[PDB]
Amino acid sequence: EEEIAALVIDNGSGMCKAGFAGDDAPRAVFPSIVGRPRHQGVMVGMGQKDSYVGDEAQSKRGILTLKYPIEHGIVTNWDDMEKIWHHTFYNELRVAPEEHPVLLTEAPLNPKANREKMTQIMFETFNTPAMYVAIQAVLSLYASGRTTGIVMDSGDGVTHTVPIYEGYALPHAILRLDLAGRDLTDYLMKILTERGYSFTTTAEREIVRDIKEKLCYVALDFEQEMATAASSSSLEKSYELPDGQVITIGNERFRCPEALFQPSFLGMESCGIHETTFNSIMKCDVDIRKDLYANTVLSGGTTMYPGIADRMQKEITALAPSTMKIKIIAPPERKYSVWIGGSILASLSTFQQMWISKQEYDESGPSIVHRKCF
Amino acid sequence: EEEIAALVIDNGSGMCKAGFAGDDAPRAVFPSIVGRPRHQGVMVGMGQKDSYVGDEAQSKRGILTLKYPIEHGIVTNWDDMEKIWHHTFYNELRVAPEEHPVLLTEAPLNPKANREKMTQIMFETFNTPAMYVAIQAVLSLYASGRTTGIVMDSGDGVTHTVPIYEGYALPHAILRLDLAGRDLTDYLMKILTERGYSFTTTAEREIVRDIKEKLCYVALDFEQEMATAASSSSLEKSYELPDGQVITIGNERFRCPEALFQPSFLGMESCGIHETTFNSIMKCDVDIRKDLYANTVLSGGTTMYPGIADRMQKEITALAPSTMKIKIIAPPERKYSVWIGGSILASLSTFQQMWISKQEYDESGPSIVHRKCF
Amino acid sequence: EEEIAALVIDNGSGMCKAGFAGDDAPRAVFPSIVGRPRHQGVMVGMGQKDSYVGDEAQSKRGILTLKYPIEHGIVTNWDDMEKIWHHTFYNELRVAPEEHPVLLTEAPLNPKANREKMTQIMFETFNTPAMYVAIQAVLSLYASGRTTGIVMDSGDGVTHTVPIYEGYALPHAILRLDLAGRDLTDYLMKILTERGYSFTTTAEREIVRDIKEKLCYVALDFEQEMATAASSSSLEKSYELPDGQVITIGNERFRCPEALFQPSFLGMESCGIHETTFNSIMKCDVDIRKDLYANTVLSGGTTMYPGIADRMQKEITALAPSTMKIKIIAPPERKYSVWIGGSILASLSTFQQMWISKQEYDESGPSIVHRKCF
Ligand SMILES: Nc1ncnc2c1ncn2[C@@H]1O[C@H](COP(=O)(O)OP(=O)(O)O)[C@@H](O)[C@H]1O
Ligand SMILES: Nc1ncnc2c1ncn2[C@@H]1O[C@H](COP(=O)(O)OP(=O)(O)O)[C@@H](O)[C@H]1O
Ligand SMILES: Nc1ncnc2c1ncn2[C@@H]1O[C@H](COP(=O)(O)OP(=O)(O)O)[C@@H](O)[C@H]1O
Ligand SMILES: [Mg+2]
Ligand SMILES: [Mg+2]
Ligand SMILES: [Mg+2]
Repeated sequence: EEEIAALVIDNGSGMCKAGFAGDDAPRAVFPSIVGRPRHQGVMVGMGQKDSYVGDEAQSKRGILTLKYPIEHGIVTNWDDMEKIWHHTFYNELRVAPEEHPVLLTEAPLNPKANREKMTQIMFETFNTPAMYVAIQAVLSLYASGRTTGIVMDSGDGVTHTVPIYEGYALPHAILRLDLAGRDLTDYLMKILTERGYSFTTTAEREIVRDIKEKLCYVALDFEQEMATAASSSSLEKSYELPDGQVITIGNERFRCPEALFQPSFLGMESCGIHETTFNSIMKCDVDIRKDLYANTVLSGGTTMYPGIADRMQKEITALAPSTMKIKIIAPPERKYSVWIGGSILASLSTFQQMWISKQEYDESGPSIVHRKCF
Repeated sequence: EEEIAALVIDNGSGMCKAGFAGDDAPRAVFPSIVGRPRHQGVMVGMGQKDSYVGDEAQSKRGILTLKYPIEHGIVTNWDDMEKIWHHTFYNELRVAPEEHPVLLTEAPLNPKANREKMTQIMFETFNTPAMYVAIQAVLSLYASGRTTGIVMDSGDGVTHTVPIYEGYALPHAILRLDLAGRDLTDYLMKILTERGYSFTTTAEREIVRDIKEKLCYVALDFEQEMATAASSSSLEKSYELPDGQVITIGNERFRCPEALFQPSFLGMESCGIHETTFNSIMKCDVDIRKDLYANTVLSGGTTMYPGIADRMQKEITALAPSTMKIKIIAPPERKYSVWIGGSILASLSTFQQMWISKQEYDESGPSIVHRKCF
Repeated sequence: EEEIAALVIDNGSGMCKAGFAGDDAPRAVFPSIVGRPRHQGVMVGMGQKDSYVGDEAQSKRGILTLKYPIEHGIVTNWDDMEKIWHHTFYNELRVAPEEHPVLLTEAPLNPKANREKMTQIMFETFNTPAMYVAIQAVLSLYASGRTTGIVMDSGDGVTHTVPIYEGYALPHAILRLDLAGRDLTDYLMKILTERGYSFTTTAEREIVRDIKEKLCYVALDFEQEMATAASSSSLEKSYELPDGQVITIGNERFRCPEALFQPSFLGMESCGIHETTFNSIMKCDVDIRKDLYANTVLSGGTTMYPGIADRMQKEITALAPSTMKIKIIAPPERKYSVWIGGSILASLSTFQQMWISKQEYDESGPSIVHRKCF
């Protein structure tokens, strides 16, 4: 075949988004979880299967304890990650990685060890001709088809912010904020408890993740919505648990995402996301700011909440000079923006020379990741 | 021969159900009773036979006092148990236990001593190559051919409840309730006495056991049926005693099994069986409950009463979320479910390595029962 | 009189600890139990007394079914709670609550409804000039006379963990773990059953509570002590039941409290208490940790077991940086720490303005609990 295709994998914590480069959507997207049988089984002709990976784990949740191998964009446990990748290639895609160059995503400002060790695995686990490790934000910017913008990247892992102008990139200006979907989830299960509902275990932690993925939304003004919580009508929603129990969540709903804008709720000093965006833009040269204000791109799973764009717009506009208009461009399909970006990058002809080649690695070692790529 | 066959014995109190592993029904099933001649005989060329075991005792009831060696899943008297096993092997099956591995059932949450001492006997009474001691509920779940369910196991011994999901098993969730066929019998002979019929002795205690095994049934609503007892037509039934006396039992019929649902009748606080099932399910992880509500399996002799399934369905449905449908799967042939399960387990190839070997016992002692098996 | 005194009540589940503020020990401490006559009485000139409350119930146990009105720091049944309070004021203290401000304790992360409804009662049941509802852990910290520490609060209700620095308090860092004395009791009665002793009913459930309150102790290494259970000498203890029966409990003794450190025994994923302490401390700012490691305060009834402090010390030290010394301060008289703390708080002059006044409640409603107090 010509070009051999190429493989693309986005692993921020939470989800693996994988598929062939050269396609508009990934084939396989499943949770990055390694569940292990915590309870000793007593039958015969079970499994045994030491552990389960991917949406298999979601299916068989109750038995397993689930461990997310990636936290804050850092891989805690490598064998687990390897297992997840194994599952992606063999269980879903059904590819021999020897037959494809593979692109990995990775978060900014992230420890060297992850990049280096990541590459070490790809070469000395799944024998592969070539690979590349790329910054998440840039990829989403490509996916949006814009050359310039400040990409607000918040996955389940961590939140990141990379201003870009006319390609280029500003290292000093790049900002990385420790908040995530996962931290919102931890907050949310906390806030439920004041209602009586107690979710103590990893299994049901994912149930609240599911709740947040739909029920929660961001206030266009927090205090107003909280005021109107007095007369509860629309702000309460019934949710059905798999157990059959019913949950009813009022104001607690929208204050969950509020945390992004008020990390004091979580107890961290680190400024809210909008202020971090200012922190990034303000670090940039005076000249370019005009378009960064106007070209803010949101990406990642934890920007999905309804109404986030609007709130960011209102806050940024409030803070900034009203001399210039602040457009925020947040597409739907943002969740997959990183992966799409990866697809487009591996599809690019010129890119086909920038790969880290197996050969190059074998001569020069794992450390070469930083040398060559950003 | 290949595989040597294998032997299976279910001893919850009341009945020994024994036969070859690898068959759909046991060969021998007889009451676990050791009758002793209480009255001194005066002839010559009698017996003497110090005692009788098995349905022999049933045949010659009047003379004997019967002693059930097992109470509440605990063996009161070991020599008696040994005698019963003796009878099973030599009198019915006609096997040398040296030539067969033997599987025993045993109830959950049961004293260690019973398992340990059980094994001690099997090795140092009937010399046997290998043996295993297995939980009653699991076996019935196998017999039902389902991988998941909450098995309500009530024999004559005691009642037990073990939720199982996808194999696995939840120790904390396992529930054991002190009610049984035998307690119903004791209640029943009490309740007859208000009608005039007085059954004071072990002999006729078994007569009432027999009555209960047919005449009694469970109300689909207790109070309604008791109300309709005013106009007695169908609720009375004539029963014939072996004496030739006739008994006529009305409302007293169905309130006997009612006890399972209202142990206040018996004077115990311990919740009714349906509530115990909820106690089990509620102990389990939120995720799996959906299928446990739907997969409740009834086993054991004292689930045989007509209408039990329906009542359990109505009560559980009433208590639970009506968001999810509560199927109860109670097969006919449930009585033998444990033994069938044993047959299927010993038939399994892989199981053939999990046996407790004679050798292993000889090195490691009797205590190894818990170490190896559940 | 000057200052009017003030009243203090600690209701975690299990025990009501009440007395006058301004004294070093409470006057009345009795079990929070509402026993009801389950068996219909037949004499004349009984009672009748629909139910019994407090150590009255302990005295007349056999007849009654006992219901603990508080579970997991949540009041299940309000009328019952009201009855208990009734008993405290009128039966023991002999006070008119109109003549005293009353302080109530309450657990962290606890449902709003409990605080709100609690206040609703205090104003509109026992007419009272003022009241306050206060977090359990803080009170114990006061009682210990330290300004800073991480208070490990485990009562019979639930276990809680609140780090405090120089006063202040860290909401995100506060942890609440569902284990308790009551869960240990449930575990314990389970574990006895393997020895033959079967305790099926609420009455004798309290007998095992009593056993645990003395016989049980925590291993300084679990596996070592369990190993030494082979040669049983000191690890067995005779206990006398009220029935006159004698119980003899070996290794089963110390594995009961082991559960706090290995909740897998109970079947919960939720980490052990020491790990929860780390979970709390790790959530806190890097700066303060040094003193939190050194200032851990244990409170509540279910820290009473001999050897808990030592085990916590060994585990925390093992997990933490050995760069800094980990003192754990666990006073004897810890059981009453919450109540003492309450005494000291109501004794404080400045506190006398922070009360929730009857007047304020009447204008503003019950919801004001959260508005004013923590
Ligand atoms: N539909 C949704 N609405 C709101 N939040 C969502 C939704 N889907 C996912 N999330 C949140 O975003 C997270 C997924 O982020 P993801 O894009 O997988 O990050 P990454 O690409 O870095 O792995 C989830 O864990 C969840 O908290
Ligand atoms: N046909 C029947 N109808 C109703 N109840 C029955 C019937 N047969 C047996 N029982 C009750 O169930 C008991 C038998 O239980 P069994 O299955 O032998 O328990 P286990 O398997 O634990 O020994 C009897 O003692 C009797 O009380
Ligand atoms: N002397 C003791 N030794 C060991 N455990 C005890 C002792 N006394 C009480 N306990 C355990 O602690 C519980 C009492 O906790 P308590 O302090 O009343 O909690 P709270 O203050 O939240 O009500 C009892 O139910 C028992 O399990
Ligand atoms: Mg991402
Ligand atoms: Mg049985
Ligand atoms: Mg307490």
